[PDB]
Amino acid sequence: VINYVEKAVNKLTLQMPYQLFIGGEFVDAEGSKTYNTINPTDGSVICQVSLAQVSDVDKAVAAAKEAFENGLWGKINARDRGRLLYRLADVMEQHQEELATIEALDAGAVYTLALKTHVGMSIQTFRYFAGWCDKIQGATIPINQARPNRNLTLTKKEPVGVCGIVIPWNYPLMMLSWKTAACLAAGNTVVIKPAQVTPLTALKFAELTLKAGIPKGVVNILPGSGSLVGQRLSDHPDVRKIGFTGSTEVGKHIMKSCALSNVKKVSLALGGKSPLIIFADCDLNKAVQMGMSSVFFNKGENCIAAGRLFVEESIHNQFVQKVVEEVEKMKIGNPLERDTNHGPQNHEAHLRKLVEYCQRGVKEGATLVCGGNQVPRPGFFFQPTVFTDVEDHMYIAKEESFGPIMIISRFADGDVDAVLSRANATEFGLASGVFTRDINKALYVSDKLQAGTVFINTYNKTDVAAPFGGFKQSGFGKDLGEAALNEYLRIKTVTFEY
Amino acid sequence: VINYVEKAVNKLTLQMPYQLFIGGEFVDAEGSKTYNTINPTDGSVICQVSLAQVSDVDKAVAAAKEAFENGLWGKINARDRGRLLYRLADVMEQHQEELATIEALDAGAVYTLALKTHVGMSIQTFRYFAGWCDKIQGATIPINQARPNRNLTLTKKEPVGVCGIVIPWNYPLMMLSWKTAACLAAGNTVVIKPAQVTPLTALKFAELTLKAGIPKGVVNILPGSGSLVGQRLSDHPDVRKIGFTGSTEVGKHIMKSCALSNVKKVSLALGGKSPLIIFADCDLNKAVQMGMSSVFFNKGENCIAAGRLFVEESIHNQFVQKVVEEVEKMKIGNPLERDTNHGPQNHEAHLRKLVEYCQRGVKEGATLVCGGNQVPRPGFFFQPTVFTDVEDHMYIAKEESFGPIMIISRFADGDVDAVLSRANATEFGLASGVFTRDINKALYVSDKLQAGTVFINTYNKTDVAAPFGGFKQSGFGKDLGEAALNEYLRIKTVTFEY
Amino acid sequence: VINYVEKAVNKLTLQMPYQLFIGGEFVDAEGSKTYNTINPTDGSVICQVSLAQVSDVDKAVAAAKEAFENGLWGKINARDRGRLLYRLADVMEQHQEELATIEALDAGAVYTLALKTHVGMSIQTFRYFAGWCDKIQGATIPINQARPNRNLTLTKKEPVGVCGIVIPWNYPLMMLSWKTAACLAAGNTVVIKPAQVTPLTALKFAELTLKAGIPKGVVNILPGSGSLVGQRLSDHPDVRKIGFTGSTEVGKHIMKSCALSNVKKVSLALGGKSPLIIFADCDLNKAVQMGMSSVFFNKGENCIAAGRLFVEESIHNQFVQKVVEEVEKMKIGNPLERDTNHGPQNHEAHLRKLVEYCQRGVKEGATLVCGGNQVPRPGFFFQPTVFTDVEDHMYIAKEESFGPIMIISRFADGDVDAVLSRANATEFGLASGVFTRDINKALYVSDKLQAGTVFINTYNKTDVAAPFGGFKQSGFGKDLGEAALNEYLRIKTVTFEY
Amino acid sequence: VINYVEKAVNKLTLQMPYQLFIGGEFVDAEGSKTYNTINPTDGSVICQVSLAQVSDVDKAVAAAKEAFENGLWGKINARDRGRLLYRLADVMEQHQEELATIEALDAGAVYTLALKTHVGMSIQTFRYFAGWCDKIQGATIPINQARPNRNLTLTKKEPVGVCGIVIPWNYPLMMLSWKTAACLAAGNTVVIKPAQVTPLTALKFAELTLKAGIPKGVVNILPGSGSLVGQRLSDHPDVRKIGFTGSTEVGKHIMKSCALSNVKKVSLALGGKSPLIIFADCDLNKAVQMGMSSVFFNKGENCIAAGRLFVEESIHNQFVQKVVEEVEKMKIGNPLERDTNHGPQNHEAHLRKLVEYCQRGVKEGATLVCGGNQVPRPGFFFQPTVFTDVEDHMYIAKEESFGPIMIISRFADGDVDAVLSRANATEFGLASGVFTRDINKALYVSDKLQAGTVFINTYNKTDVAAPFGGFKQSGFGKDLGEAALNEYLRIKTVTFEY
Ligand SMILES: NC(=O)c1ccc[n+]([C@@H]2O[C@H](COP(=O)([O-])OP(=O)(O)OC[C@H]3O[C@@H](n4cnc5c(N)ncnc54)[C@H](OP(=O)(O)O)[C@@H]3O)[C@@H](O)[C@H]2O)c1
Repeated sequence: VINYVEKAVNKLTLQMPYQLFIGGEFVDAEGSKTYNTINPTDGSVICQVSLAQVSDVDKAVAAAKEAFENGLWGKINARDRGRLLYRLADVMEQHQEELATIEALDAGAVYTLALKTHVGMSIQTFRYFAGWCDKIQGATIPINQARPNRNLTLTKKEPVGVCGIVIPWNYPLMMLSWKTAACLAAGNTVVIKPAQVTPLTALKFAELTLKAGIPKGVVNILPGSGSLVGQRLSDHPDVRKIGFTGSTEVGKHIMKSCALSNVKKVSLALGGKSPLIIFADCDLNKAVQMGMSSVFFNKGENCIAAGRLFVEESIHNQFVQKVVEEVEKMKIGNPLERDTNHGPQNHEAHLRKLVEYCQRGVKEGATLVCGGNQVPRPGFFFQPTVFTDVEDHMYIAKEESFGPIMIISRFADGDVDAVLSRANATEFGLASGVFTRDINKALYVSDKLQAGTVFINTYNKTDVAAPFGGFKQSGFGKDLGEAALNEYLRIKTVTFEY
Repeated sequence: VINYVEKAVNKLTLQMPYQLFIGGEFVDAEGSKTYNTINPTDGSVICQVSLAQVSDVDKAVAAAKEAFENGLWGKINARDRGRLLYRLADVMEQHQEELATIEALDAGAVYTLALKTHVGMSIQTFRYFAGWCDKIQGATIPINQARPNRNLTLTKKEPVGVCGIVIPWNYPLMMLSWKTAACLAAGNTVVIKPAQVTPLTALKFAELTLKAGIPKGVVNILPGSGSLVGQRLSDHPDVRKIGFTGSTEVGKHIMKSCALSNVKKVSLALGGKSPLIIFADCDLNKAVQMGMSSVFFNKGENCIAAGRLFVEESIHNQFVQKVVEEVEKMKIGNPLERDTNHGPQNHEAHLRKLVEYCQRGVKEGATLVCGGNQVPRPGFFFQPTVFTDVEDHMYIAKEESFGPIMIISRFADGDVDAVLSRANATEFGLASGVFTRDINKALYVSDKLQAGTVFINTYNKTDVAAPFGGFKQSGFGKDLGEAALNEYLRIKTVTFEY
Repeated sequence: VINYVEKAVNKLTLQMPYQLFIGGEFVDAEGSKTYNTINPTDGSVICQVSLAQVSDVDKAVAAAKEAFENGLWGKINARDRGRLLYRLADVMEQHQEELATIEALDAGAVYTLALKTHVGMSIQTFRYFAGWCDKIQGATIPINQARPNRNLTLTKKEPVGVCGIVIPWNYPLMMLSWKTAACLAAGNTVVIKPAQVTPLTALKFAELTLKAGIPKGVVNILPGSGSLVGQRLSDHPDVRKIGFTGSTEVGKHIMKSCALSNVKKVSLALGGKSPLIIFADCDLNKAVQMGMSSVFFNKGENCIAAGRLFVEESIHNQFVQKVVEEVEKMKIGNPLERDTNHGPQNHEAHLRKLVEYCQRGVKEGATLVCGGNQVPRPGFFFQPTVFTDVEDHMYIAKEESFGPIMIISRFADGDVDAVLSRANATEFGLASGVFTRDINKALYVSDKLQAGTVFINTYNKTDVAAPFGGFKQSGFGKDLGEAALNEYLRIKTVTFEY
Repeated sequence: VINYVEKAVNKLTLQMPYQLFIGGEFVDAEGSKTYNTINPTDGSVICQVSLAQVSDVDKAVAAAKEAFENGLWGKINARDRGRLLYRLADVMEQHQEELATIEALDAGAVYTLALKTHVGMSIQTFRYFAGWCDKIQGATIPINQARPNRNLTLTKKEPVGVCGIVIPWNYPLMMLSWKTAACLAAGNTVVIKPAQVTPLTALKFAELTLKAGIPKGVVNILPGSGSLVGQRLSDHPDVRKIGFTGSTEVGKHIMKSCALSNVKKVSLALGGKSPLIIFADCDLNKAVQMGMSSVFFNKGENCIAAGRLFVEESIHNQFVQKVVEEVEKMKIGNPLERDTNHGPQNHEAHLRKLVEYCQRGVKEGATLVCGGNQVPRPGFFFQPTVFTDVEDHMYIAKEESFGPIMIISRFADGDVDAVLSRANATEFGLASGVFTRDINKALYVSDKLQAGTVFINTYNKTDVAAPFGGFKQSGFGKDLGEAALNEYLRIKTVTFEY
């Protein structure tokens, strides 16, 4: 029997595994080491969670290797691999309320949003990639013939093997799902390291793989520290690919580690400072609604969040007035209250960074219009914040807050190339957006923006079929869409003479 | 007017540029520094070549950046970019004898081979990729609609920008062409670092880009050292991708440097220890001819060379006997002489390694059947070598010679999985081959071999349309074929709401 | 509430609808006209089925048009269309025993085969194409730019609209599923005409679309005659595409009718006379098993059945002896009995044709080795038959039997091109096969065979992912695979200047 | 030595073949039959041209069949087929002034336009498709495995064989080139029937195939009548595919003939009545320029010409005034004169139809604003024409003029869905257009338009890389782009068990 932490909450009795998941079983870490996971709504300890050690990483990688090389997963038809992944999505759907509640408790995700996005999109991801399994195809190629003989050349798409995936804490289940679905659909096996601060939905997910009948060792989950677990995964001689999502600085380190061990493949989904350009010829009330969402969605803990808004001079003051009006209407509180719009920040150290970020913004001369502070109440709540009079040289015009902080600059009426230059003057390149009713401006701006995703007259519109990844120091490689599969496949060329 | 080293040779008058090529002009390096390039047929100095410095790398990158951002290359139609690359191929064709002669002098490539392969395949590479320019396409994707509104999602394929490419010395022009053609077809601009020991066809190529009308700064060429030029390219904040071909150990360093600077993209085409499995049921005389070619082609300086031959017990002794007869018929000599079929090794340091390699082979207990030594004559000639009684634990069963050394092991009659296990017991995974008349065996073996390319009843059958790249510590990414374009493109997702 | 014909059989209760299915309801035909459907196991009447009239065709097309233009099917996300088709496959699976039993009663399909193939592959088909819905993608194309302006060109894949599909009787549910799954996945609506002699699984399928929640009018089913119902579908001005499977002569008429009405798109999956070439170097015992399967599978009522076997002279006599021995072992009888492996022919007129076919074979001088007659028991059973000494000019060498009749010719030892000529001497080109252990022969023969499918060392190996269709007078267009979708999609090119 | 009609015009000496082109030679038709080709600028006879008979069609098809089955074209590498097609494009470019002059004499094409489009796009078409030859690729497919055995399934793309193509007279060389280039790139051989009235560029093209070294019999050209030559091509037992461009009514007959003979594949590029919707929020002066182009380009002999303009009420009168001002500036004259804007109609019978068309427009009650008449000068010139107050029930609202007649209707301010319904109320669906600055309207309207091509803020923007084809009674199949290749290829599925 699996040991659970039991909790009666949100009309449910949650049953939460808290141990490492290796080779299809929940097990204590070496020396039974544990750590505390903290509820951000009140700062209380949810439970103790196993703290993976090096020997545990080695056990997990060994179980993944055996599952890949000798287990059922490497033998079944691609179509049957698809069936299992569809079934996993069904099991996740059957537990969707429980998963969303766990995400509310562990990450501070507003429950209504967690149902639809954190969990709903996770389900869509497994279903989408389940469909790809038997539709991954190689080629036959019309090469030059070695006359008087003949040649046939074909390519085969094959799995890469044992993969390690390292996940951040902002959407714990969803970020896990994005990478894991594509990885498994391609026929690989995996060791997953969730962010230390948010292990619980990953562990519940591990249990669901058992209910779905995923063969033992195909999925292994190791809560613990990046500097220990993530490091060993990146160094391991039997891991052939790392999928990493997190900060640019840690990304650099991970890629270095892959290089120095066995030149394992790596994908890097790193930070952003994404610009949103709002022209005077946009629908203004819609621009305010979408502009607010671009910043405040999931309490700003959103890698594609608009980190600068450029607003055309003639509409700037009305835009800011409408924003302040809307911001005052936002309900801050417990993620389980059904009218909550704004939940708490994910953990204490992040809240403190946001406090300092805003002090720095004021110190360097930006205008704090509203917010800027921790909300006085238990837990780790931060006020929705608006800065104006932001200039291009400022720290807050360059650095990603990863919090609910709207950072506004004017641009001159009738200018286009000049605002584009400013929007592109970052080493990041993850996302961007443009609001305008003018088809010509919309198309030109989307061409010129140096970012992996461009939203036109919307924001935060990701989709499991639409590839997602950054340019420049936001990294490389895609999650989602057909393109995600390529990170997890290798191509073998086979050439016959006959 | 360009400064040339003039040489009357092979019934031609060679005109060889010898300077750095930056922003469409031939220039001396900082401080007029130079180094000598050596003719491997007699060990003499061909000429002095400019020795690129750090300031020269920065100039080249700046010229590439300007050509990309502001020059004609970034403005013209993809179709017209194609026309220029085709014209480049035509200019190379018009200079084919001259290019093949330069490759004979600089790399010791046998002239008849250089004409057909080194140069002939380079021409095919530019023509093939010229065809791809206006056929690189993105997608429109059926995402979920934000009802009552509608959504359109498309992807755009865009160039990555300024690329650095670092090339080895075994097929100087061909290896340059593989990477450069795909890079340029994708709309990028490039800084190329040829191997220090083989700069001359690259510099002549640079002049041919002028004749073809390639805009200034699109192609820049920096002869010099890897530890200086290559390092600065991998470190440079304006370079966005490195394409690297060379040793696994240098590959590890390159990738690390990419990580620590600006997480530039990297492709790695590294070493191999490729197995060739010869079954008793093959066509024996053909297996001898193709087995010969798998080792001795281009004096063994061939990344896909068979590094181990596994021969079935019942035909082993007859195979070895027939190989020896054919080895004895090989004419060793000056690459410009028409009856030469074995030219000299590329440079002195490589010759020294081959000598040491065979010393270690004999020391550890392998049977040296013939060769193993430098040929007594001027230059850097190495006697075609055959080892038998090679056991799996031996150094020469594990390490890549990159020379004309056939390394033969036996396997028991009727065994298949046992010989596959041995063939796959390497950290490399570049190429492999199987000779057999049995359809079932050929298909099963090609499935089970852990290599990026599998040859069936042939060897060394590369084609510009067929992708080429390794698994495991042989690296990642493809040269050739449609797949090669992906390394040099980025995908932007554009999502509208309307 | 739906009216059923109820029957207790095969350890279940069959509930069979027997009326037309139009706009989501079961309804009598005009004038309450009906016809009898006949059980081929005993010659008895299963039940009366509604006989669709021209006015019923018009009602069905109108319901399909309305469902497409104004109903939910034309409004929902592609992903949600996928969900509904996956639910339909689930519902089919829940009713798999019932469906397979109906197929045994209506078509004479051996129940164990029907469960695995007739029904099992139908379920796979819906699941395969359900996965395609949100993976059907258009392109973005790098066209020449009208400088100083810019251009964006994309393609959109759109449904064709109302489709008519006309099905033969050999695999009633399976043939329906092949076409219907691809058609619906592409977002079309459909009017289906099952063969008059086999309406029952189509009508049960109709009921299952209600259980799955497929919107009204998306699927319409019209049992009746081709000369009436099929004709009107091909003539109808609101039908935009016809998918036809059947004889070559009816296909000609269908295509003509499409031309003369509104140039509706058409696919034709027509007859075949498929050659199987068996070389002396094959595995003989396996060649007998697979050779028998190529002819006798599904009592020979199989469009891809091998219609001629060419057997190398040196193994001919031993092959024929072994076939005769295995034929004697076949259990002919009631398709619901578990030991049965040869069921009755589909209907009486077909049995009569087979009797006449074999009489003609004997008259023209072929050696009847075994079979040739009706089996002396109730229903329409025909003996598994073997002819030898078949010459190229013979009627039975040219005409498709569509029954369990093995038609054997010799070819000289060592001939390859000579037998290929004879194998290709037909205006048909549906399938073909070759048995040999020789890799060079297999690859060469598969190149040279003029047929849409070539099996190598197997036969009857169809798969929902592998496209299926003929060449020459076997028609054009594919069922199955990604390729099938193109028959049911139209491409809209959209070009912007900005 | 080829017989020519020599003519000194346009500062060149034209050398025009005038005979049938069969199996690499120019030959007289049976009984030395001829007909006159007429210059539309003055009505004079240019020369006598061979008049192909049935026996001549049989000779051409035989030559094409021999070239495909036994000639060099079926033996060479795909890459070398590409080389020949690129050489063909080069030869066409070397003769571009001569070809453009012939097109001016034969078709009345304004010379400056013929250089850029009639000939310029023809050259681009051959270069584009030349690049496809070695990039046409099949697939490897992950089918279910027949355990304990394994399966490999691949597809091969193969040529269809002998094709017949039937061309109209509006862009004689360009229409020939569209179809011929894709057909030959796919590896087929061809018999071409140019429109009887415009045979000369086709015959000159034939001679250029000799200069380019295209093997004899690969291209055969038969000037003559459709009811004889075209009919026999559609009926021929050795022809496997017909590519037809022309009227809907002849298309119907063509498809019927394909049906009744050997179910040869057919593509149909038929008529159009393409709508152009102009919103009040467009750029008006640009809308006038592009609106005029949409009608008057190539004297209106343009299958995608806007056959109706719907103009928003508030801008209608100003739009009409501006069009009138600009029409008065058009220079009507000899197509060889550099100042000519508007050349003569293609032939006399077509001119007479246009006169009758405009009489009927006035009779039925539309307002004739300008033009409507034959210009008073020699040859077959027609005045650029503008109708307003066109109602939906009028003949000129339904029928394709195929001449320079702008047919304008109003729609109410704000009335998007209503104008769409009117624009879609046709059985044609070839092209369409929308002018608006509003991104929402542009995207919504392009979704809703029932046409194969939608232009947004432009018109007549075709490109060799963008597929072109209609919906509904405008036919099916694409010319141009990757999609065109599928009409000229067949897919063979090869499935191994091992
Ligand atoms: N290539 C493939 O995928 C494939 C698969 C299965 C079978 N087949 C071929 O099908 C043939 C066996 O079936 P069959 O001989 O019974 O075929 P068939 O006579 O051509 O009938 C096929 C269907 O067409 C209908 N039909 C007849 N006349 C029509 C008309 N004028 N307009 C529209 N529809 C009309 C028939 O209706 P009724 O019910 O009234 O007869 C039946 O539903 C064999 O040659 C076999 O190879 C091919």
